[PDB]
Parts: sequence; structure tokens; C-alpha cells
Amino acid sequence: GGRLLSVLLAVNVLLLACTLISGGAFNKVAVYDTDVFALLTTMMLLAALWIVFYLLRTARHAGPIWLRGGLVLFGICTLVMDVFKTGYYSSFFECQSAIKILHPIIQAVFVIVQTYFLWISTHLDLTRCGLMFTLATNLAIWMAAVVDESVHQQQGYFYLYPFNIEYSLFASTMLYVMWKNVGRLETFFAGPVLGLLLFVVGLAVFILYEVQGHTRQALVIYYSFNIVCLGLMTLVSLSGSVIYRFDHKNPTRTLDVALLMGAALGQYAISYYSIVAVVVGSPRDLQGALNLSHALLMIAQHTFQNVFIIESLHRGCHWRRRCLKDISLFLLLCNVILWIMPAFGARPHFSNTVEVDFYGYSLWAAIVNICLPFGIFYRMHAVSSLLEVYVLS
Amino acid sequence: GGRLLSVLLAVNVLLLACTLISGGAFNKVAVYDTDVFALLTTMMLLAALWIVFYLLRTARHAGPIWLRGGLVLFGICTLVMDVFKTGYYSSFFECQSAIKILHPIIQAVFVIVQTYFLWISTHLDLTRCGLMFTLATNLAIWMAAVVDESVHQQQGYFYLYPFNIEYSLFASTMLYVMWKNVGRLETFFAGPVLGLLLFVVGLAVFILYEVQGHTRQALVIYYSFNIVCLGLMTLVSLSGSVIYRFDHKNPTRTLDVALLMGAALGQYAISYYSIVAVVVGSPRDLQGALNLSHALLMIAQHTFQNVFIIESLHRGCHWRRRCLKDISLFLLLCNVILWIMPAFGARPHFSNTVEVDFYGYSLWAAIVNICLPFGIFYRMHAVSSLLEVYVLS
Repeated sequence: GGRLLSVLLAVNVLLLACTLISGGAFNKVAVYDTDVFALLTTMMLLAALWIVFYLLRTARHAGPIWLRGGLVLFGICTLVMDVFKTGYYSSFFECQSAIKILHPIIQAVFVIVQTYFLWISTHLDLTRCGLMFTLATNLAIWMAAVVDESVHQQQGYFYLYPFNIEYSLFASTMLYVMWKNVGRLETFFAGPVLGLLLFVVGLAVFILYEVQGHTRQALVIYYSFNIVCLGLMTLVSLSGSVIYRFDHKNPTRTLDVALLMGAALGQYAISYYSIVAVVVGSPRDLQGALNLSHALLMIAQHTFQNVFIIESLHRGCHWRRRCLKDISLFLLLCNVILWIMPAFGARPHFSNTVEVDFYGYSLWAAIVNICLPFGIFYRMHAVSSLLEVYVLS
Repeated sequence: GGRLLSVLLAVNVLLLACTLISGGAFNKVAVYDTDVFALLTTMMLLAALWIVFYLLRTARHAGPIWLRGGLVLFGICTLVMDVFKTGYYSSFFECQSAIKILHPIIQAVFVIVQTYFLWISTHLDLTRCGLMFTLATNLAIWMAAVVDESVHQQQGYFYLYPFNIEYSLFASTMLYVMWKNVGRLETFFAGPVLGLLLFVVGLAVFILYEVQGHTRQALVIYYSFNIVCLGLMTLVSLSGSVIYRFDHKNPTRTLDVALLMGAALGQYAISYYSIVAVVVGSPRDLQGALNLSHALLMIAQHTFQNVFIIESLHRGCHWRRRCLKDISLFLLLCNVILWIMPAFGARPHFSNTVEVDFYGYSLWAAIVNICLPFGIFYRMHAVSSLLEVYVLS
């Protein structure tokens, strides 16, 4: 009853959808997508109709602030992909099912209505069930999108990545936040300069080799920047912690702590999978050494940055405050540049040749499509938390 | 800090173990088990050493009652399998690694110490971390055991099923319960007769065809009993609910409700996977019709029994109480007989020929090994809840 009644509906609805998505994709007789698209369209239709009904009856603690920006950005990218899908599937209809053209139209409506509904965020019991059903709708969409990339391998621009995984993650987090609240009662000129330099070098590395085989030098450049970037934050964040050593009536920021370590778990899994794939696999060559160092540095960077940020938030000589400004700002700028790759780069990175060979394309694509989008969550929260730290001290 | 510090350790430890288990088993270069066994032995060793240290320092709200009985029963079955493993791997050592014989010895010690530790259940912070680490230890063991069955296909009795999946489920549930409590501040002679008759018929069906190809008649007998058994409870439980219609200052039994629907999710997934495998797959033959009816009846039986039990618990003519006694007792006896198959029958049921062909042996074995052990949880709680209902009214 009440809150638990809505939760039980969601898991039962999610379990039903997940079985149909997984069963229809991982069976041996044939691969079914029209049924899966028919399923997703039905869930989106009901979810949109509850939201539309909710908006009309309402038009008469909020969680992270970066959540709304990510939802709109990834919602727009989904809309562009949904607009391109209707344009392509409308040129020919004689050789394609109706569900394949009706699905993008419904998805575009669902994204538009849900994004507006979440942006501006009685039967509190109906509201909870409707929110829980929509949360399961996005998680059902998230699983189908993840499965789609795994099973793989006029405009005609099919290269457009459907940002369904990222949009569903942002929507599901925002839907849960709303549901929980239903019925609630100077500068040393060393860090900023270095941080800006890595931002430009990192931005160039994304455009040249990450937007879309490649060359040996291109692979070394990507690893060289990442190793330098991750290594510098690990040293800088470690420096930040030892400064706190040479120096309480507030409560623990459980949400901030949980988000930092929780969202870092995605990159931990990527690193853990990478390490085994190099220890066994790559024949101790240059790429393996670079892969091993990059994977270890991600673990180290995430660990030490999280320690520095968590201690900095809870506490709340002139150089001490001055040095902490560049340390926070250098970590902020480096976190921003490392956010673009998990956000707009091809999930199976061209640098993951060793990983793809070890696990297979389908398994590795599943791993990155599940784990990398959580890196997005981590980078925004790291930037937002570092912004508060820099503003604070 | 505090409770969250222990939780964060567990997920980080569990994620590390899960990646090594999944990475070492689902890669293409080679399958690694000695490393996985070496990993599990290390986790069990530390978990056992914390428990041993905990017992010495302590020897100077409890959740379901059936939990302890399931832990001891499945712990004993694991010990018999661990005893048989040492006996087999000690006859020859010239052609097998040392980790393969050291693992059962450590596992037997871990099971013995953990079962005793959980049966009798300061540094509250150390205690929480130790409990969380052991909880992740059992979940790491649970995942490795599930993966072992999927990748498949003197005494010499290797047929002995390692009840690692079931024991780990019971241990992890008991470990979480303890962790949460750390630092806490007549008869109509119609149902019993019918229930007993189905118990004998069901018990015979388990011995004849379920302990261990088979015959067509054997398959029909298994479906005939299950369809009759599941159909009867659906009618009986529905009868029980309509009786409540022809007739509040207590709180909702959230744990009892969550356990009923939560544990029923495993059979829901089995049924959902079964239905698709018959709708597409089996060529509308006798087995498909029996499979379809059995899968649907499991969904119906679980749904209506849960509704009847949940309403019965919350509320707390002479025939009205008399009829409810046989209805509760008939459901109790039928729940007991349907508990033995998910508990001691071969996970890939001989009746799942259609399912195995549709999904493949590896995928279906993974599905049943994940979902069926939760049916155990459901059956015990259904029996325990029905026992309270029969005692109450």
C-alpha cells in the first residue's frame, strides 16, 4: 500500500519488459524487434498519457542541479535521432513494418512531454504509481537500447547515436527523485593555466579520433593525454588531501558521498575488465602497457579525487586557501574535459582493440554501454561538488 | 561514514569480484577458474577470519523464522558437497592445481563458521564493515556458482549439486538482516484431505522424474500434477478473497508484503521466459499447450495467493472461520509440495526442452539458477504466512 504499492508495480512491470527484451534478443530461433518496439511504444504511450493527464490536473530535496541540464541535452539528442528516424522510415513503407515508423513518432512525443514534465518539477497514490510506471518505462527503454548496441556486429544518416541510454538514465534518476518527494513534509596561476591547457589538448583529441580503424600515433596520443590528465589529478587530489592533514557539527552529505562512489563504479568496472584483458591477452606490448596504466590511473584518479572532494565538503596561512582554489579549479577543468568522451564518443573506443578481442564485440559493447554512461553522472557531480568546494574554500 | 561506509565497501568489493568472475568466464582467449577459485578462497578466508575474531570478542527484528532452517539445511548440503570434493581431489594431486583442493577445505570451514555465526545471531563500525564484506563474499560466491552451471555444456560422485546458490542466498539475507540491526535502539475435512493427496502425488512425481531424457507419459504426469495443483490454489485462493468481501488500526506488514511479491518475481521471470518460448518456438503441440498453461498458472497462482495472504494478514457465521481453516491449510500443504522442486530438483527441468531449445542450454541454465532459488524463499514465506493466518483465523 501507498509507497510500496507503486514500487511493487514498477518492478513487476520492469521485470515483464526486461524478459521480453532479453528473451526476444538472446534466443536462437530468431531475433524479434518489432515486438520489442511494439512493447516500448505501449509503455511510452501509457507513460505519456499519465503525464499529460497529470499536467492538466496540476497546471491549475530536488536532487542534483546538473540533472536537469543533462536531461534536456540528452533529450534533445534523442529528438534529433527520432526526427531522423521518421524521415528515413517515411520515404519507404512498402518494405518495412508500421511499428518501425510509429515508434519514433511516439518516442519523440514521449521525450518532449517527459522532458517538459521533469523540467517544471492530487491522488498522491495515483501520482506515485504513475511516476513508478514511467520510471520502469525509462529503464525498459534503457535496457532495450543497451541490448541494441550489443547485438550489432535522402538523409541515410544512421550513424546518429541514439542517446537513449543516457536520456533514460537521467530521466529515471529524476523520476525517482520526484517520486521520493511526493507528499513530503585568490589564485596561484598554476592550476587554472594547467587545467585550461589540458582542456584544449583533450578537446582536440576528442574531435580528431573520438567523434567517429586509426593509426598507431593516434592511439598513443589518446593514451598520452589520458595518462597525463589522470596522473595529474591523482597527484593534485592527493596534494589536496595532505593539505587538509596540516590543519564537525554538520551532517554527512550521504547523497553527495553516495553519488561520488556510486557513479564511479562504472569506470571501476571498465578498468577492472580492462586490466584482466591486458594481464591475459595483450602480449606485453606498448598498447598493453598504456592500457594497463590508463586503467590503473582511472582507479587511482577516481579513488583519490573522491577522497579529496568528500573531505572538502564536510569540513566546510593565506597560501592554504589560495592553493586550494587552484587545486579545486584544476580538478574542475580536468573533470569537464574527461566528461565529453563518456558523453559523445563512440562507446567501443578505438583504443579498446585489446578489450574487444578478449571479450568479443558484443560483450564489450554491452559493458561500455552500461558502465560508461554512469561516468557522465560522476563527471557532472564531480564538477558541481568541486564548484561548491572552490566557492566554499 | 558509519552505515554508508560499510555499504560502499561491499559494493566496491562485490563489483571487483563480479568482474573477475564474469571476465574470467565470458572471455574468448581461455576460461579461467583457478584464478576465480583463488579469489573466492581469499574472500572466504578474510570473511571467516573476521567472524572468528568477532566470535571470540563477543562470546564473553530478526527477520523471517524460516531463514535459519534454510541456512542450516543448505549449509549442510554444501558441506557434503565440500566433503566429497576434498575426497576426490585428494586421491590425485599430480594432475590438478593446489587451489582446487584448498578451495573446498576453506569453503567447508567458511560454511561451518558462518552457519554457526548466523545461527546464534564492539566497534559497531568494524562490525558493519565485516558484515558487509561477508555479505559481498556470499554474493560473490553466488555469482560464481550461477556462472558455473551456465558454462557447463573412489567416490567419483560429481553429480552432487553444490547448493552454493541457495546457501549464499540464505546467508546474504541473514547477513543483511543482522547488519541492519547493528546498534538498534474447526475443519471441513475438504482442504486438508485434498492438500495431503496432492502432497503424496507431488512427492512421488519428484522422486520418479525430478531427482535426476525421459518418456512422454512422464512429462505429461509432471504437467498434469502441476496444472492441477496450481489451478486448485488459484481457485482456492480466489475463494478465500471473495469470502473476505462478504464481511484497520494496525500497520502494513511491509516486510511480509515485500517478501511475497519480491520472491515471486523469480517464478514470474521463469513464466515470462517460458511463455515467449512457447508462443514462438514449440509448434502448438501437446507439450507447448501444457507449458503455456503451466506458465500462466504459475503467474495466476502467485498473484492470487499473494492477494489472499496479504489481505488475510492485515485484518487479523461459524462456517466462515471453518472454511478459512481448510483454505489456509490446503494452501499450506500445496505450498510445501511445490517447494521441493525449486529446492532439490535439477535446475534445467527435463520438462524445459522447449525452453532449452529456444534460449540455449547456457542461457536457460543461467535463468533458472538465478530465478528458481528465489522460489524457495517464496514457498517458505508463503507457508509461514499461511501458518500465521491459520493460527489467527
